[PDB]
Amino acid sequence: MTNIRKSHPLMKIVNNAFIDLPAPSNISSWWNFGSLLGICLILQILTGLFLAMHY
Amino acid sequence: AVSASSRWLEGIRKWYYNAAGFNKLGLMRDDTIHENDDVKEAIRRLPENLYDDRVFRIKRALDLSMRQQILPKEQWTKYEEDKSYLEPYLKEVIRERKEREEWAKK
Amino acid sequence: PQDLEFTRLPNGLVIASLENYAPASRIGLFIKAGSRYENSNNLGTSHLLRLASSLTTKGASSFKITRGIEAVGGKLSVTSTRENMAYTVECLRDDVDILMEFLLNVTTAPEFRRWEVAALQPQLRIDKAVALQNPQAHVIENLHAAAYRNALANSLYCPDYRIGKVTPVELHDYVQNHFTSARMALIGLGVSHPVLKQVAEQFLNIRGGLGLSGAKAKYHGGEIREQNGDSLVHAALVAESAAIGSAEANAFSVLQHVLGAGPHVKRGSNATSSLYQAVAKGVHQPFDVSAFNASYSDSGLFGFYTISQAASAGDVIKAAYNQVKTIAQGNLSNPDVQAAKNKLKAGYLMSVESSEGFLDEVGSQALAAGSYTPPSTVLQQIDAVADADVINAAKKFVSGRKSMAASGNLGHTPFIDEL
Amino acid sequence: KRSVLCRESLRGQAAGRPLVASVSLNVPASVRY
Amino acid sequence: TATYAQALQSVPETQVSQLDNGLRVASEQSSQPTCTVGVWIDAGSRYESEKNNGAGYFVEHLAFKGTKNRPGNALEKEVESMGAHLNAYSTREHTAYYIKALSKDLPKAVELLADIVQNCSLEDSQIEKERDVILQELQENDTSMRDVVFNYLHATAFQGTPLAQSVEGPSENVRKLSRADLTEYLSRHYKAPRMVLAAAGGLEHRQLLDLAQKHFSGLSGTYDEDAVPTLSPCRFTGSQICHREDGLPLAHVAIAVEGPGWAHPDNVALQVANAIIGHYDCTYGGGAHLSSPLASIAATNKLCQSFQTFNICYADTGLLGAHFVCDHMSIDDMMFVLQGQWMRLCTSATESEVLRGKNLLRNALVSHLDGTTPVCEDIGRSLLTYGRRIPLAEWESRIAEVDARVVREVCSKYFYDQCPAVAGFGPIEQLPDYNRIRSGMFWLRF
Amino acid sequence: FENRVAEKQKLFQEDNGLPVHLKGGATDNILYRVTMTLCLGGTLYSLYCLGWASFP
Amino acid sequence: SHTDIKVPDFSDYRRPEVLDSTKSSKESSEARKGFSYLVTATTTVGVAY
Amino acid sequence: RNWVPTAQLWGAVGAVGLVSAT
Amino acid sequence: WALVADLLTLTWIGGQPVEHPYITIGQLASVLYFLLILVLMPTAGTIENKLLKW
Ligand code: HEM
Repeated sequence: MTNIRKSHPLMKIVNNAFIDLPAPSNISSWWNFGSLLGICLILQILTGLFLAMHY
Repeated sequence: AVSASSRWLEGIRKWYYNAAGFNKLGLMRDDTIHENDDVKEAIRRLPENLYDDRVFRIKRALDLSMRQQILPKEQWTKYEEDKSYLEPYLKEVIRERKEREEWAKK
Repeated sequence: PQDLEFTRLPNGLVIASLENYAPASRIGLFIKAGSRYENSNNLGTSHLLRLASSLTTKGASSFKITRGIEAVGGKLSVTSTRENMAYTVECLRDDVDILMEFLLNVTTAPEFRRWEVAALQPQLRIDKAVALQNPQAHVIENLHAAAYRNALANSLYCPDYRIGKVTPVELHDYVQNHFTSARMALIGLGVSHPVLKQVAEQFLNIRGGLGLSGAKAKYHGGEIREQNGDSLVHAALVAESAAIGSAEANAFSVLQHVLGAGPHVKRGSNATSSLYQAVAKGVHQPFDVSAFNASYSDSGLFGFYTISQAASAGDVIKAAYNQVKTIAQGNLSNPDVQAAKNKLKAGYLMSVESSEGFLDEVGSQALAAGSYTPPSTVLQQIDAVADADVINAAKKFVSGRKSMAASGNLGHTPFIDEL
Repeated sequence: KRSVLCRESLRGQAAGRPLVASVSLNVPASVRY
Repeated sequence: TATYAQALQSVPETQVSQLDNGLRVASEQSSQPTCTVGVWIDAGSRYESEKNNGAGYFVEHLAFKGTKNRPGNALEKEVESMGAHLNAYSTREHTAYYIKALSKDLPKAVELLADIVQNCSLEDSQIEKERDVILQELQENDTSMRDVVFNYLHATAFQGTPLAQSVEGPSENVRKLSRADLTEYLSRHYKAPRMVLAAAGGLEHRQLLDLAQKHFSGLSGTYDEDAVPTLSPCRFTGSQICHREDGLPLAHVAIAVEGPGWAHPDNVALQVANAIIGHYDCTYGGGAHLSSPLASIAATNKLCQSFQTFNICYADTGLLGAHFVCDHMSIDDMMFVLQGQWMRLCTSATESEVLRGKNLLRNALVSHLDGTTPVCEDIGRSLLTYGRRIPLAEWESRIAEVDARVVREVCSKYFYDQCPAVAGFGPIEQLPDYNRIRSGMFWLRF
Repeated sequence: FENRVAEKQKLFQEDNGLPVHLKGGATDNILYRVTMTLCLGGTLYSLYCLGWASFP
Repeated sequence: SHTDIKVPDFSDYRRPEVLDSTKSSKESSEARKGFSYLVTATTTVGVAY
Repeated sequence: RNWVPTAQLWGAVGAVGLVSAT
Repeated sequence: WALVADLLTLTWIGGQPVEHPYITIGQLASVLYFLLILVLMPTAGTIENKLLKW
């Protein structure tokens, strides 16, 4: 490969678990809670750090 | 001594079979199996016909699941047609491994 | 103490036995399937069959088979030739029974499973590759397919193109037709004949006539030449020998030895070998050569084998011929025939001085003749050869359709018209 | 591969009953004459 | 009917006998056609000094090319026309020449052999003809990884000792070697008691004994002044010798832990141990189902091409280990399984497993003895090795005392916490660092 | 489990001219000497106590 | 050719106990492992403190 | 097998560890 | 589903005065939860397997 951004950096390859990964077709709405799970972890954190900026 | 009792299980069996929805999906009982190490080897032992079949069936099935659509009433798996085609293969695989285990006692 | 004991049954399978003194007993069922029993469509099947001895069978799973013999320290050898297929089975006195039941499953109850046979396949390549490391095997093989047309011209190793194509009904068919009663001969080196028979009777009764493969013999002169990059070149020059267990044959054998150069001394050179002397004189420093002699049921192959370097190929090759022509011109003095003879006699005896040797010798005889000829008798026959007789045979190579096979840089290897 | 340079060469095939006999055994394995 | 044990006890005992000079006579009778008479001299490579490192091996090329009685090709012609074969083998501890021959041929057999040992017509021409040959053999032995590597092993586990030298000897010692030097060599080491005249088959011991040409004897001391051990211990060293040649297609690795002399109770128990690990090749028919793990793993995972465990037995030294040939990328995995098999063996042996190996042993040790040649070498070598006993029926007994705890405790002496002798002829790029192979011999984890 | 009475039978039947209470090694010996030491010392100590208690 | 190989003189780097070209290392090296393992057991014992 | 005797010295180590360390 | 609804039932108790009414309820819900998880489901599994002839 040449200038395939993704696998060029080794780091950026590690991020291709989001984009290129095998994901089953059929899949209830239930699985979105994984992702949202992370969403919440990131929101609490940003929020926490600002509150702990005045607590 | 099973004449009345065991000739009526088929009645719950039959009930149960169509209760579990996989009937409707176009799938069969053997294709609903938990793919573990024994199933796996059985699987591998399948002829091209049997085996490609199980791939289309599951293809058609996961397609339906993805679209939340049931197959037409006319095209459903009927209990009377229980292809237990994995069973034969699956038994041995186990049979082999039980032996292996046993031979390893002492 | 007790000598062997043959017994032909109603089926026609032979069985022998020698309760020996020593600790180790060895059975060996010799079935009459050689490579010669396959057709254009069936080539390579014995090969795979030979390699598939430890697969699941009706009464014993590949795992039990292997682990079982290991349990007791047993060996299971499955040897074949162009004509026969010896299925050897060694183990300790006490364990014959556990072992025998193994030999019987392997041979009468094979279950070639699509999946099992399939994983073997690749083994054929690995096996072919390791035996094709000795020039002798590819040349010696090339020889047989040049010299024959149809049956014995089939090689022992599966043809490259066939390998993965060996199908389970093929294996099943081959066993069924060839692994039968009339073609079988049990042989024990430390078992009771009385108990042997019983077993034989109980497990070896299957029907199958000969030649459902396409039996028949035929010789055709021809040359197979394989170019290489190797310094050294090997070539074989051979004419229809006399057949198996016949006088002519026997004569050949004696002649073979008058020229025959299988060193009897480490680091030692033959003084006796005419071929070697004659070749040697007209030849360079480094080289080696020897008399080849093959004998089968319906044909033979006699002649020599050479190993020369690029430029010396011809010189050696002709040299060797010329010398064998000498014997055919009549030039051969009594003193050398008797040496020969004694050489032969000594060899055959050492051949049979071991269990393994004896067991082969015996089974071998049971598929040819139908009984065991004792050594002595054997010895007598070889002696009956006339000094002339030898010459006469020899006369036949020089005046018998040529058939050669060589390998290496062939700039300097005579063709048929060259010699 | 074993180098075959010297006088040592002494390989040519010819036995009594057996000729070019190829063994395949569960443990060992080989090619004889 | 007859049962293993029985057979065992019924076997023809070996008769050991002595001439006035110490010529040892042994023989096992069977009243059979062929006979293999042999003279098993025990002055090997390990007596050689740096110069005559290849002395003995040189004599062996001259052994069969003339006696003052039997000049140029008179030896061969004689053997041949009888139909007898004549072989000479040389070891780092044992030289031996034997004849295979019709039993009626003893008369001129034993004469020949005797002749051979003593009178060897060796002219300058034969010396300069052999040199060239030797130098050419050497070149050809460099073409064999297995031979190249096993030499290495010895050299590194014997670094700094007479024993570490090739039996083939130094290149240039062949060139240099003085004609006078083969004499002193022979003269000093072919003197029995060293020698043994052994034989098996159809002969009567009585006649062997008598037949022995009583011509020259041991010109040595009657007292302890001789007792200065010519068999002086050879210092044990755990080092590695790594000779990397990425040019080569495969990789040979010989890994060893020093072991017992020829005679020792621990020395049969070891064997039973290696029975278990076993030996394996691309062409084994059992592969994945073979009962020895290294084999199964190997078979299964295409781990290696071929592997064999060995027990090299010397009077004061012993090389123990296995040897595996494996692709460039699999050197470490096979190291891991192997060493792993060792440790598991000295801590977790199970009676089942040791009982299977046991039985393997018996067979290996009975089947070897099939044939005349075999028996003869066991009888000859057995006498300089183990002294004048023939432990054949004992074996089964000794082999019988084997227990899973016996096997475990004996294996732990030699392998556990011991420092390995490792050599390879690369692709050794992936060959484990000496410290890694070291820590492989103790169990924290892995 | 094990079963190696066969090894011990051999060890104890070995003709080393040793008495059974020592036939088994070095530990047998230390155990012996410890026991013997404690006994003799104890006996000495006891005699001291009696000599001591004999007096008012 | 691969026989004119010698392993180099290690005499400077080895040690007292196993320097004896002509004698056994088995009845020498029992201790040698002790002393090295001793060092380990001590370190690991002080560090533990 | 050797596991009892080894599990018993591993047993002991933990114990003496706790006891002491704690 | 029942476990889930048993779990809902338990959550309810949480905001309840610790008195008879709630006590007695919670206690049977806490046994139900562990039955559902430890004993009921596992058996049901088997049954279903046996009705399918598995
Ligand atoms: C998922 C992980 C976290 C969860 C579940 C969580 C949850 C909570 C909850 C329930 C409270 C009580 C707020 C209230 O009811 O008044 C709180 C307060 C607080 N958290 Fe978080 N939090 C998380 C991560 C963080 C992080 C990462 C930070 C800092 C970077 C943080 C900083 C604070 C601060 C400073 C307060 C105190 C002031 C307040 O009551 O807002 N938290 N957190």
